[PDB]
Amino acid sequence: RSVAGGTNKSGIVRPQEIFSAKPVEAEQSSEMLLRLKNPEVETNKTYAQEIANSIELITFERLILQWHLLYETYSSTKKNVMYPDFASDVEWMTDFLENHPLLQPPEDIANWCIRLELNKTTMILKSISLESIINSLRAKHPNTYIMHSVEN
Amino acid sequence: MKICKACSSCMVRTYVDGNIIFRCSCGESVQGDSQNLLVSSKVYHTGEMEDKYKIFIKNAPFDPTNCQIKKDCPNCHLDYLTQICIGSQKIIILVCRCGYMSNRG
Amino acid sequence: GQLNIKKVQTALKASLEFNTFYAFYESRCPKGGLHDFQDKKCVKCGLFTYIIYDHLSQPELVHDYYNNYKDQYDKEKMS
Ligand SMILES: [Zn+2]
Ligand SMILES: [Zn+2]
Repeated sequence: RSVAGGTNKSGIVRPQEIFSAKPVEAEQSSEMLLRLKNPEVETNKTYAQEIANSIELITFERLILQWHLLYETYSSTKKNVMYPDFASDVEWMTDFLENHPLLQPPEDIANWCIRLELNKTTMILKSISLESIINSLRAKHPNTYIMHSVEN
Repeated sequence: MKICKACSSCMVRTYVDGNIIFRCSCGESVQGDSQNLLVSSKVYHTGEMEDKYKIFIKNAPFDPTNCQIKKDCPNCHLDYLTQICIGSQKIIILVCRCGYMSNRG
Repeated sequence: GQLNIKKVQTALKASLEFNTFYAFYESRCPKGGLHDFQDKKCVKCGLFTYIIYDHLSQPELVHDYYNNYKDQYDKEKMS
């Protein structure tokens, strides 16, 4: 039997989990078996493989290939003052400012910022669009303010 | 990394208030402009296959225990090359004692 | 021994290329974004042409359609 994580069924690991009543977080070989709704669509492999990808957990970290924490605020295009390497971002932040006039920079922007790049291949691979990332972030994070480039 | 010009000591960062101002235990301050604003960073799948194996790749054609293959070297036309496999990506590199490096690595 | 090696090799190179292409695009789409139900040319042009490999001339066209994509992704992976 395999030893690598997620399938740690080596030796006595699984028998102790049952007999010692270890909680959910202590399980090293946890599994589930999900049955596709409806029986006729359950017979198709192509429909099976895509739903499996949809239910899998995709977090931010795997969509990013580099991120940077910067000590800078934003007061629109009136004050500037940015990191030198990333000072070129205002070329699209100005595009973002006019393309998304509904959510202007708030009146309480702190002097901090995280700039993140996306691994487009992973986005292409697992079909997360830039629209879905931004919408989910803003709904989950309401003390942060969002700028993004254009994915096309 | 900021070192005190007089004490040669490491200076705290002390982000107050709209700028970055380094401070030493001797009370000296030097402040910071522009290029000091990078607080922290992390780049994924970087720092691998360039800095970890540079010495090993350089010495590989001279290692007796490295596996070798029958393949012509473009530079010195030696009939054998040194075959190298690095990483969980299994990147195959062919290197020669003449410095030929297959442009990979 | 009656089988011709040069025909076997050239068939395997197409079989390896097509298998690796579809193995790489098992979920991925040449135009990107999964969509292996019907959209674009991610999965099929009708029938079971994406796995059966014996209906012929559907893999010969589709793989040639996105041969450039296969070349550019392999070198990106091999880096
Ligand atoms: Zn000092
Ligand atoms: Zn050589």
